[PDB]
Amino acid sequence: VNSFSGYLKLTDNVYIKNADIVEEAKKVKPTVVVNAANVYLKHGGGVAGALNKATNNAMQVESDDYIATNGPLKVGGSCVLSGHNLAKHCLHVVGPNVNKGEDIQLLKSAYENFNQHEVLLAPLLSAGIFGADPIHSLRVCVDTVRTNVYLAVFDKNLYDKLVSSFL
Ligand SMILES: C[C@@H]1CCN(C(=O)c2ccc3c(c2)nc(CO)n3C)C[C@@H]1C(=O)O
Repeated sequence: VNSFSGYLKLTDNVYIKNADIVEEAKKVKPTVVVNAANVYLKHGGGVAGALNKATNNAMQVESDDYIATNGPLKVGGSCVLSGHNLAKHCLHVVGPNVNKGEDIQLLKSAYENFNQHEVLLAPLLSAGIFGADPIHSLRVCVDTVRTNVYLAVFDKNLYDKLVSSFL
């Protein structure tokens, strides 16, 4: 039993809700919140900009030190950093950005990072400003993640389309 509330159950391990992931995180304080990161951990917009703003830019400060030490992430890769005031940890995961010409096939590799954590709050990878079909993202998520994932879809209209179309 966990403290997530109001989710619709899609499969044995995947759940989905119309929610602002920032507000879900502040309420639940999950062990892991997933960020829709880029390889530079430049949290400018989308979910990343929103999460970082909620941390008063502490996420960006920590991220800049991470990059200075380690260099950029791989597309499809991830790193674990602090969750600041939102969660114990933030798993920064790089889904491919279709608006950069990045291979959509790497989306499965991106979701595989979720399997290293028993429970996560997460957005649909490569959706929103990353330019991929959020319906496809949900499909890859369900077919790749085996751990317990609580998916927040900010846009109510998209959420209804995701649920109604889910096979
Ligand atoms: C699936 C699709 C992809 C990208 N995406 C975002 O970039 C995103 C997420 C949360 C955000 C946000 C932008 N802007 C704010 C305002 O502070 N918040 C709380 C989520 C979006 C969705 O779930 O509808």
